[PDB]
Amino acid sequence: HKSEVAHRFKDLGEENFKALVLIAFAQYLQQCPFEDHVKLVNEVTEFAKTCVADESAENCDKSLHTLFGDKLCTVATLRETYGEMADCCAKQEPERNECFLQHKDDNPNLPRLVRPEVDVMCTAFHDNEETFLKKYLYEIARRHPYFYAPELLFFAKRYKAAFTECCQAADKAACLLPKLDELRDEGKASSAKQRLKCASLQKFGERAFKAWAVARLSQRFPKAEFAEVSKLVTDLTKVHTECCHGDLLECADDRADLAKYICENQDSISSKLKECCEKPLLEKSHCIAEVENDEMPADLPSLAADFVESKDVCKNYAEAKDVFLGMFLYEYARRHPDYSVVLLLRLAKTYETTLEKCCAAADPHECYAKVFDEFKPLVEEPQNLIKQNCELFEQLGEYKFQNALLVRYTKKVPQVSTPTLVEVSRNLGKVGSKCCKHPEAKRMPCAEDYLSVVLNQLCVLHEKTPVSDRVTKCCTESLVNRRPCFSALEVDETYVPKEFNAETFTFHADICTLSEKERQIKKQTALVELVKHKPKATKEQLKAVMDDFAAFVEKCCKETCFAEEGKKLVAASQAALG
Ligand SMILES: CN(C)c1cccc2c(S(=O)(=O)NCCCCCCCCCCC(=O)O)cccc12
Ligand SMILES: CN(C)c1cccc2c(S(=O)(=O)NCCCCCCCCCCC(=O)O)cccc12
Ligand SMILES: CCCCCCCCCCCCCC(=O)O
Ligand SMILES: CCCCCCCCCCCCCC(=O)O
Ligand SMILES: CCCCCCCCCCCCCC(=O)O
Repeated sequence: HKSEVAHRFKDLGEENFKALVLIAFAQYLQQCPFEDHVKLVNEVTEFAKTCVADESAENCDKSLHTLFGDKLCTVATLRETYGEMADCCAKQEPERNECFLQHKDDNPNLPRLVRPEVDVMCTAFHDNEETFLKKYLYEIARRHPYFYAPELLFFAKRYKAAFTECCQAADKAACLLPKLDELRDEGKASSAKQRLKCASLQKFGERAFKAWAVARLSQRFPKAEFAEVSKLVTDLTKVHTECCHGDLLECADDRADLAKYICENQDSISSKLKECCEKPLLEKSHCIAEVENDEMPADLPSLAADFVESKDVCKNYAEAKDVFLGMFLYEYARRHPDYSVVLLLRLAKTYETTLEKCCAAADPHECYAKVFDEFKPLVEEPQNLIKQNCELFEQLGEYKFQNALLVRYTKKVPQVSTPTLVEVSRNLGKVGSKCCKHPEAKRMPCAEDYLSVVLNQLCVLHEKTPVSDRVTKCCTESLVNRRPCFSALEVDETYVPKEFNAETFTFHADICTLSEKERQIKKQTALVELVKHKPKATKEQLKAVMDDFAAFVEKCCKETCFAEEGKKLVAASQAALG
């Protein structure tokens, strides 16, 4: 294209472009003020408008990277503030940008963004929505460099959707909070998800990713033929590589390409994309990414024909082990959108293992005749965990369910820090709440997604804060071994009950009117340490100690009750629990 910025501006919109450029600059110039970026945006935007006005206007012809880099090198505070990031400015573009990528900082070290009071927000919103949206856009972008700009934008507009919606409702907070919390969550899952997706590719391997991808793709596009799914995973793996590589523009293009490829091939891919393809370049790939599984073809055959019965299972497998395995995965996944990808991978890894084993032996067919029976222990297992957990959760609610989880895991991994156990437990509960509402069919996918994110947040938090080798194990496990390993975490019977400490167990009227979250967190962190000091305590002895608390607390909110009515709880339980 003549002038890529003219182009971009025109095929994005003034708005989207201002937002993206902001996000873009916010993401490198993470220690720069809002107004400086706004200045740059304005400086970039207006310039772009000249490039639009006339695609031949000086500097319009320049690469979106060059402009961007130049624009980055126009920031005066650039050497003082970004130090060596500024040295990038001396490098010629190909290197200049790759140098700016290097100097993007994932854990950039910023104040936690503190959700202001609704009214404050709702008013700042109403007054200067544009500034509102961008100022926070700014904060989230610089906090999340690497976080894919357009998506951030989509959260942005969803944030706008939540403010426009809630800032004119009877109870603003009753409306917004849940919504900002939804967005807060999904913003984190999405950030956590990207974090992961890039780590995934590197540690677990391009293979593992392609496998994961094929399974996903095939569940999402059952009626797509394997050659098609594979095309998509080859390209998806590429776009993915580039988005991880971090460069927004390349990445964005790659995803645009793919999305266009996928829209000019909806018939070959999915019938559920009509919606996703009528959308603008911007929303395309992301809509696509999020698209739901297409209906699988009416009455498909077992995989027994191609993977057991076929004469040439072994020949086909050996002639291209990974294509075949992908075909298995394809055929298995397409048939099972109900399975979590990793499951499919476990099944495929399994069918790979026996093929490896069998195809060598005198009679493979005999040997691998019952390979699918090996698939049941693997399918049911995580299927059971859904039934079981969604049962547990339906008999307990999000909250007491987290508490269920908390004691389960604190018992499983007592060394893990308590805030961690509280969060992963809390998030776990949340994913329980989220995926259990889902029907049996969509449950496992759903879980796996949140799960791998929860697990990964847990796992990387556990990295260089390590406390349980068994976790480091479950963390340094295979993409597919990860969750099982965890689900294989027993109670740490070598665990020495952490020595008692009254302070963690003394609470105050603080508790009675803390936000219902803080309440839960303090209760759950309490419940945790409770298990940490008394690992060996039956669901009998705990519903005991907890039903105490519950009573002990509402039968208190003259608040020195906590120092005394507390004292009793502290010693009563201590003795009761052996
Ligand atoms: C590349 N990665 C990690 C992926 C992100 C989101 C969805 C993905 C799906 S899917 O079945 O859930 N979605 C349908 C195909 C998505 C094609 C649209 C491109 C969006 C992916 C961009 C995100 C990225 O490449 O990291 C299958 C395979 C990979 C996906
Ligand atoms: C030779 N090359 C480069 C290849 C050609 C064609 C397909 C290929 C696939 S694939 O995604 O299309 N096929 C699915 C991969 C099979 C993986 C099944 C086992 C699960 C992971 C293995 C064990 C582990 O590391 O967790 C993956 C990797 C390489 C492929
Ligand atoms: C500096 C001006 C250009 C800013 C554009 C960078 C972000 C690219 C937006 C195009 C969106 C790609 C499609 C997608 O979301 O997958
Ligand atoms: C406590 C977990 C969330 C509540 C119910 C769903 C989670 C259990 C499902 C485990 C399977 C997820 C990944 C996998 O396929 O192994
Ligand atoms: C060792 C004796 C001190 C008592 C330990 C208090 C920890 C109990 C946490 C409360 C769990 C939630 C119960 C509820 O839903 O109210």
